[PDB]
Amino acid sequence: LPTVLESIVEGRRGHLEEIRARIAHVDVDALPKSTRSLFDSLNQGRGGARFIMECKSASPSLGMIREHYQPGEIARVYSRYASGISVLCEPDRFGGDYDHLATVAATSHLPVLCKDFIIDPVQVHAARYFGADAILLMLSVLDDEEYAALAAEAARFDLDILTEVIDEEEVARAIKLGAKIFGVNHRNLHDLSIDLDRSRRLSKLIPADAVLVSESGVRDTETVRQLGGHSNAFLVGSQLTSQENVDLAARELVYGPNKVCGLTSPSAAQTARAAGAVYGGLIFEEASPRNVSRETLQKIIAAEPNLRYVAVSRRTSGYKDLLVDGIFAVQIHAPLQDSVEAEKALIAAVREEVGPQVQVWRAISMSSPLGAEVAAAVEGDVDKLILDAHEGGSGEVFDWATVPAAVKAKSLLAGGISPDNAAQALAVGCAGLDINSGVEYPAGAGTWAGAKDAGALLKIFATISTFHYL
Amino acid sequence: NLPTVLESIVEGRRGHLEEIRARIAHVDVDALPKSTRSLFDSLNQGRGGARFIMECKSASPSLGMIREHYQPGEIARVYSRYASGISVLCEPDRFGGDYDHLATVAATSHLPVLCKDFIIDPVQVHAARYFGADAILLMLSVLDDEEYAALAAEAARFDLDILTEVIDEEEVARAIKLGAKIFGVNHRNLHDLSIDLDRSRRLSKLIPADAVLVSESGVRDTETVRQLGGHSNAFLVGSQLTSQENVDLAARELVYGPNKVCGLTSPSAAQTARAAGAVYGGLIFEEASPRNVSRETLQKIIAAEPNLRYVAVSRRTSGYKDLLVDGIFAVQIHAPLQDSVEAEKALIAAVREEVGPQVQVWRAISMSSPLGAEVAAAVEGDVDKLILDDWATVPAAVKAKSLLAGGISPDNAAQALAVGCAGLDINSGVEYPAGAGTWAGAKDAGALLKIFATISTFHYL
Ligand SMILES: O=C(O)c1ccccc1NC[C@@H](O)[C@H](O)[C@H](O)COP(=O)(O)O
Ligand SMILES: O=C(O)c1ccccc1NC[C@@H](O)[C@H](O)[C@H](O)COP(=O)(O)O
Ligand SMILES: O=C(O)c1ccccc1NC[C@@H](O)[C@H](O)[C@H](O)COP(=O)(O)O
Ligand SMILES: O=C(O)c1ccccc1NC[C@@H](O)[C@H](O)[C@H](O)COP(=O)(O)O
Repeated sequence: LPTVLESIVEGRRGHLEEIRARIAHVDVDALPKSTRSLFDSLNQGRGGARFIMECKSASPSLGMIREHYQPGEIARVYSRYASGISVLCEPDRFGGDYDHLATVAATSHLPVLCKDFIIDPVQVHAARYFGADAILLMLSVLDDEEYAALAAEAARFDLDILTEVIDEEEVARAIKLGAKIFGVNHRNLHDLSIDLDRSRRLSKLIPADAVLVSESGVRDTETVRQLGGHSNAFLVGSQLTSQENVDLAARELVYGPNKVCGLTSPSAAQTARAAGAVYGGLIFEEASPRNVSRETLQKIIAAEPNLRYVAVSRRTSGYKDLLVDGIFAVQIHAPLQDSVEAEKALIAAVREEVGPQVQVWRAISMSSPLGAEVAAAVEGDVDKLILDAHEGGSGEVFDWATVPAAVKAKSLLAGGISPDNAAQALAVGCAGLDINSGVEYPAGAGTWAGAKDAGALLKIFATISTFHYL
Repeated sequence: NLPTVLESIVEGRRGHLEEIRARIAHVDVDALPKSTRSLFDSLNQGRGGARFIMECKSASPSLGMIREHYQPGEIARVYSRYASGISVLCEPDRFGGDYDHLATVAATSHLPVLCKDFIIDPVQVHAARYFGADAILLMLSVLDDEEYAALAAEAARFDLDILTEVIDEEEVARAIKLGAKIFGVNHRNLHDLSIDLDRSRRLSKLIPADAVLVSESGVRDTETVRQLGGHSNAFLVGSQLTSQENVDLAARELVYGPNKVCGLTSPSAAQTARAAGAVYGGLIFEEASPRNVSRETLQKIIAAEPNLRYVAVSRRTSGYKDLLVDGIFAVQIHAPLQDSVEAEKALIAAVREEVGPQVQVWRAISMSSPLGAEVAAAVEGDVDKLILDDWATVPAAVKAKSLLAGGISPDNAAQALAVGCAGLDINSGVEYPAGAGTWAGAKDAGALLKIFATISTFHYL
């Protein structure tokens, strides 16, 4: 008969005596106040795309997420991308403890949120003693009087409150109680169903001036970009802590699966990764001004091993020879073949060569009117499509209305993408951008002409970081 | 005849100006965004505030190549835990720097970023802002009052803070008249490359009391920080950090000192100790101890937090070889004191031979047992560290090599630090007391935050 939330809360009630004993030696009235404002960190406008990233090793819906749990290493990664860090403090269902909260508080500069099922002042005291700047209070668990009493306890220590609402009645209660941060949970915490539409619905009732946090179930940038317009912030956990490389997962979520292609130096790769790129492209084609030797290629990979490197070529065979330690994919940039059946054989030959640990991408010239047709036909035979102008490195666009809706979730958009047209490129709705000459130094830059322009990399990724559909 | 090192650097940089002008010729300078991070506000936390500007520097005139495998993004991630600012060398010919390094750091870190360049032309100020700087260095050793004011006015167009570098009384007077808000006292003479660590104390008598004073260069250890801290808002530290393989461990060692959290019995305690600032973690191998750790628990703690140097602690006089697993940095001989000095030296020699030359050897001495003090001085040269359980005429030799132990707690930490040992050995004073139920004797994460906050800004008076 008990729901998941009722089980969790009754479990937490049974922890209160242990928590009281754990901090019985602490002088609660002398506790230092929090000096980090989660409100001011999240209060950057609807569309501001602030992330609260969550340290979570396990959950009722997923089970064990991250067995080898280093909250301090996760917090260091989160300190690059996030505007707040959420730490599960609940032990029986989430693998959490107050030691995780303290580890995160000492590791990060960000405001730290104790994510707990709070029903008693002792949990507020514990939160502050172990380093929290904010607590979660849930209107699904607390009546108005219990909420005010715990909110007043939080106010004693300058703890911000994330006020969790799941419906129209909780929104009206939160307004009456003077909530400043509304947390809309997409997850129904009784039956664990997800409704991503819940934040759009409740944003109609939540005050225009209030901070709105969209929590739970956000797995990809397309969701971020759909929800961005009515959200100050996202709370995101398992999409990050389920991946071996948390820093790559954060970039893939916040920015998307974007490639900075034509890398020819170690420092360009480090700049691309710092800025937020997931993929680095290395060109293996004699005719290209961006061509790299085996020597450069290994120097770039060693200097910045946190990109996924794509070996790009126009060849139709010999992809085997482009492979080294760190190559995540090959991008077949050959001209369009005679038939769909020859594209499918070209792809299966390369997949044979590179083996099953190495992805196979296909560039399609959409400058051709046959491009759209090959794209839909080969979509299921490749890991990614590049939808490109001419035959690569042109720095020119094609008609972006030419991209079929079918393939977008598998596609990087390519061809003259620059800081000036980035917003318009993101609006096409492909999973990612392929970025090359549009962030290069132009022809008048002297010996720097054609090298990656670190200032152009800062601008385009800042544009990407807050893009949402209008 | 031969130009000084500073003269060669400045003239080399004059020869790069054509390359820089072309590199940013496509940039609309008038429309550059302003910096929104204040180095001034970050550093303006009082004399003794111990704010660090940590420097990304891969090479110097004085040291040659410091860090060949250079990842400014990974170093900035480490620095973002400890620092109140990040300095990035942009000078390419002697310091291995580039504006890409500046941009990588600006994109990686939340902190105000300082372009560390020899600035002589407005193009360098424009480039600094475009590649993400929040602050620039202007050197009164390089610029006359007119050159400085033209460059400081360019800087003010973009909300760039200025680190005004001064080396003598003449330069501080000029800096006051020019309206400088941040005084960078270089301990290093850039003509003869000599270091005078006493120069920040001397120029602090002439620098306005309400002004930010940054003590730059030559700071290698926490004893120097604690000595200079009283007259400093901040320290700028580079090669002590970038010359070490593990920059996070070197940052902790410099900011907090070589402190140990002993008697670790859980993975979360070790993670908390490392996050708080600890360099060493102690693991006890004694069946008598409530802090005794199994083989299995030992390997869980090390794997959960591999960024502490682990110290195997035992009362045994032999059998130190079968305490060694991967991650064991040191052994701590916690045997009851032997009959004489010679039996102590011989106990230590025998432990050296068991663990071999890759494993440090530490000796715990009880300072009550009055032969204790004599043994300490006798064996100091034969151990890598002492653990000392007077303090008026305990030699400076013994102090520099010692962790002070004896119920160190959040309440007495400042008094312990005033003794002047290199480090603190912290155990029961950060444990939950007997009334904590199942938590009795585990490490109190809240006590670790408090004691390390006190260490972080301790200076001598
Ligand atoms: O996540 C669950 O399975 C669950 C179950 C019952 C009660 C609460 C739950 N979630 C806790 C909540 O803090 C979520 O972890 C965050 O909102 C992050 O959601 P995520 O991005 O991992 O889907
Ligand atoms: O860029 C090159 O020189 C080159 C040469 C041969 C094959 C592919 C090449 N380009 C890699 C390709 O993914 C490019 O990143 C895209 O075509 C976008 O280039 P852009 O038009 O932005 O300069
Ligand atoms: O450090 C040098 O060798 C040198 C030589 C000539 C001119 C300037 C120099 N130093 C640049 C200066 O920014 C220093 O790197 C910082 O003050 C950090 O000093 P450190 O802590 O590395 O001794
Ligand atoms: O702590 C123990 O139980 C133990 C047991 C056997 C041998 C040595 C032990 N202690 C480790 C030692 O490094 C201690 O940190 C110091 O002696 C200081 O202990 P304190 O008095 O601060 O608890």
